[PDB]
Amino acid sequence: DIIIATKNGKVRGMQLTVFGGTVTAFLGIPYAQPPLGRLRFKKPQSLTKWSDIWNATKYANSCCQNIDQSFPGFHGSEMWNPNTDLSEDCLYLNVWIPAPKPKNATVLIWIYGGGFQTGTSSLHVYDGKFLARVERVIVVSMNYRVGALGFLALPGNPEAPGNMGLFDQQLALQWVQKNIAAFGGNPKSVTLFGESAGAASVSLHLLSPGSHSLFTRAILQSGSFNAPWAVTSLYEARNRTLNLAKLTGCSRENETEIIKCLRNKDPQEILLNEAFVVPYGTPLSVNFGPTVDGDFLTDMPDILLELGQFKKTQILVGVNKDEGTAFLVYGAPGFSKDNNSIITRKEFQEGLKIFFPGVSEFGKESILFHYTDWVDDQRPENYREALGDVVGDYNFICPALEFTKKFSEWGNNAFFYYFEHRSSKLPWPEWMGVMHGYEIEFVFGLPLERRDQYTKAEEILSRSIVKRWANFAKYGNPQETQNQSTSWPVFKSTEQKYLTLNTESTRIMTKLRAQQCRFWTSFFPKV
Ligand SMILES: *[C@@H]1O[C@H](CO[C@@H]2O[C@@H](C)[C@@H](O)[C@@H](O)[C@@H]2O)[C@@H](O[C@@H]2O[C@H](CO)[C@@H](O)[C@H](O)[C@H]2NC(C)=O)[C@H](O)[C@H]1NC(C)=O
Ligand SMILES: *[C@@H]1O[C@H](CO[C@@H]2O[C@@H](C)[C@@H](O)[C@@H](O)[C@@H]2O)[C@@H](O[C@@H]2O[C@H](CO)[C@@H](O)[C@H](O)[C@H]2NC(C)=O)[C@H](O)[C@H]1NC(C)=O
Ligand SMILES: *[C@@H]1O[C@H](CO[C@@H]2O[C@@H](C)[C@@H](O)[C@@H](O)[C@@H]2O)[C@@H](O)[C@H](O)[C@H]1NC(C)=O
Ligand SMILES: *[C@@H]1O[C@H](CO[C@@H]2O[C@@H](C)[C@@H](O)[C@@H](O)[C@@H]2O)[C@@H](O)[C@H](O)[C@H]1NC(C)=O
Ligand SMILES: *[C@@H]1O[C@H](CO[C@@H]2O[C@@H](C)[C@@H](O)[C@@H](O)[C@@H]2O)[C@@H](O)[C@H](O)[C@H]1NC(C)=O
Ligand SMILES: CNc1cccc2c(CN(C)CCC3CCCCCC3)c[nH]c12
Ligand SMILES: *[C@@H]1O[C@H](CO)[C@@H](O)[C@H](O)[C@H]1NC(C)=O
Repeated sequence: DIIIATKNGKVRGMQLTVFGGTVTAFLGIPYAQPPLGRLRFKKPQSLTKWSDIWNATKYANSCCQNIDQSFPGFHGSEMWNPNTDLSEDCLYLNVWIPAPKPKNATVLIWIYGGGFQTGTSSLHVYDGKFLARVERVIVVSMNYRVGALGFLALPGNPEAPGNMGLFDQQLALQWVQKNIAAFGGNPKSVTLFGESAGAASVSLHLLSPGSHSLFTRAILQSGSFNAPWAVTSLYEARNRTLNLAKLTGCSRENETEIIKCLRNKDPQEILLNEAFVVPYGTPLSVNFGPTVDGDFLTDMPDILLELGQFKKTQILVGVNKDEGTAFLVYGAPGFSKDNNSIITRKEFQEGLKIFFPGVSEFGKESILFHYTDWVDDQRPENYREALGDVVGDYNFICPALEFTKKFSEWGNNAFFYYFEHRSSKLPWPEWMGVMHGYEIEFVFGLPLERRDQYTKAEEILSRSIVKRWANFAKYGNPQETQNQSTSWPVFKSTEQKYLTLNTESTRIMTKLRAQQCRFWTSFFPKV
């Protein structure tokens, strides 16, 4: 029986057998008052002490969210859907600690992605037991509010100030600072890591003064706040809140009366109307996400980044070879996970309308012009691959590279990777390549489980990645120093070296997507 006295009371864990060893898991520790009733849309309130032994022996409720029903029964989509009951009572976190209890272990804190509208810490691919077992780090993950329940914003109004799900994350980091030493963890050695919206979240914790003392280092997988989907402007956020109000029958003149009306609505009424608060959405629509609230985020984050107003520390950033392909089968015409999705020029043009709905004609032709100068006009997958690259470069790769350039210009060590291995168990079709989200299982070390049908090459790739991530967390340097590995050089804004991650040859390259990102970073913002 493993009991730990936290500062709010004793929690009971459970023992896991992992790789002929043991990991102690505390699943579902509450870290905030449940944000129900008068607390919906507010910042998370601090938790009150209990005197019993809280049983942390099961993942807790996932936060309310809409579920992907686009491919019922398909593991490629349903593996991302919540695997615990949805509930507004969802402000819980998880801790995996090595057995025997470490003395001063480095802590990894996972922040999941999902477009700020979906996600949960209990997903199989976020299971921290392999990292704890193999690298003897402590892994922490938390649920945070998503959608309107996490990011509804009437900025300046404390009944719905915005960024609540970001403050959820923050309160959880605070929990680690106050409590993790009782678990054998070192609160002075905490590394945040996250993917997609989780990575965008990590990047905003680097920018938020209230988070600066709650962590040491940061890892950003396939995301950053300067991604075009990641921050909502004050204007859109207000228009979206008001539109939600009209759709629910909550239109009032007194802004507070609107929030109170929205507080007596059932979560499903709010979730159902979430998709229509914008006139033209895209498969990448983030209807309710981070905004400039003057609290978590004191200014437009592009300005903070450009002018060096962020935590000075090391970062590890990277992207996957085919970030954009996954979103093509959520709306682009002629695309399907069940055929090879050879699309025509006209379908490509139609696809640009789907992904760039409010962009001028000239802007859309400028995308076409820069992505359709063919090395071979007759290749039939030319247009199919261009659309994936357009979506992937615009939404993920170029913002991540731009974030890393700007961050490193202020003197900090930064390390950039390009993940280009397609999982041998990937249930999506081959034309979608190295998809968004499918490095996560390698980072969490699922291929180290021999029973799990991964190849031997994949076990070795995950082992090296797991070591690099742990070495970055512990020491600020993502090297694998023992097995004659390629040395990972720091990313500098002049030479922009990065490391490729694949089962064959791990290589040093320079200036990822140079031509494509000059278009997205220095042309397209002007259209
Ligand atoms: C700001 O919001 C208005 C209102 O949006 C409409 O009403 C909401 C309650 C919701 O149901 C939306 O889906 C509606 O579109 C937007 O105004 C609409 O704009 C479209 C196209 O521009 C037009 O066809 C509709 O008739 C407009 N509806 C109304 C009531 O004016 C407006 O576009 C939003 N602003 C931005 C920049 O997106
Ligand atoms: C690839 O599939 C898409 C999707 O169509 C559906 O899925 C198919 C696998 C099959 O089950 C079809 O019966 C379904 O309609 C095809 O896109 C459709 O194409 C037709 C004619 O080309 C068009 O009228 C529809 O509007 C398209 N629907 C969508 C959602 O785009 C596509 O043509 C297929 N391409 C190839 C190369 O096979
Ligand atoms: C908390 O857990 C106590 C310890 O029992 C352990 O957990 C239960 C769920 C069983 O799996 C048992 O075999 C374990 O040893 C329980 O006695 C207690 O009832 C639990 N408290 C609450 C409120 O559920
Ligand atoms: C735990 O270690 C503390 C020092 O932490 C050091 O600095 C941070 C930045 C990490 O990178 C970590 O690897 C370093 O060891 C001590 O100050 C503290 O007293 C120690 N406490 C215990 C109980 O061992
Ligand atoms: C390192 O490699 C181990 C197996 O490879 C063996 O060890 C190295 C040092 C060489 O001698 C090689 O020829 C041997 O076959 C793995 O078991 C281990 O997990 C690897 N470690 C990391 C961090 O990747
Ligand atoms: C930027 N992020 C993002 C934005 C908007 C929506 C989502 C979703 C939810 N739905 C709409 C798409 C799911 C796909 C994600 C990519 C991994 C394979 C599964 C398909 C996940 N991220 C999102
Ligand atoms: C809205 O009504 C509330 C009463 O709950 C009041 O406290 C607030 O000042 C009012 N705001 C405006 C703008 O009238």
